[PDB]
Amino acid sequence: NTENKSQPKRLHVSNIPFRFRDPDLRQMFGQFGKILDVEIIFNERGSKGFGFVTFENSADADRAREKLHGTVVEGRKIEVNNATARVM
RNA sequence: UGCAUGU
Repeated sequence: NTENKSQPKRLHVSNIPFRFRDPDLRQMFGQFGKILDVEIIFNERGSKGFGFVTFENSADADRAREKLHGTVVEGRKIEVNNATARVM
């Protein structure tokens, strides 16, 4: 064998507080700690209201999505959907 | 800024 059968890939992370960043998601998903990369969608005003993170393959990453999908932070529920990449 | 599948 020459390839990782379980490799992570990326994950849509919505309705987040507009004070969020890339390091904030990588640390907050970092409680579970399966992040390869992060990708906030950003505008000149703030976070644009969602990010992407590189995270999802195993059942523990599914469980982790299902936990942070409804996590109240700064008085706000995050909504962590699975992803397109990127055409639909 | 509450923009909704990508900086």
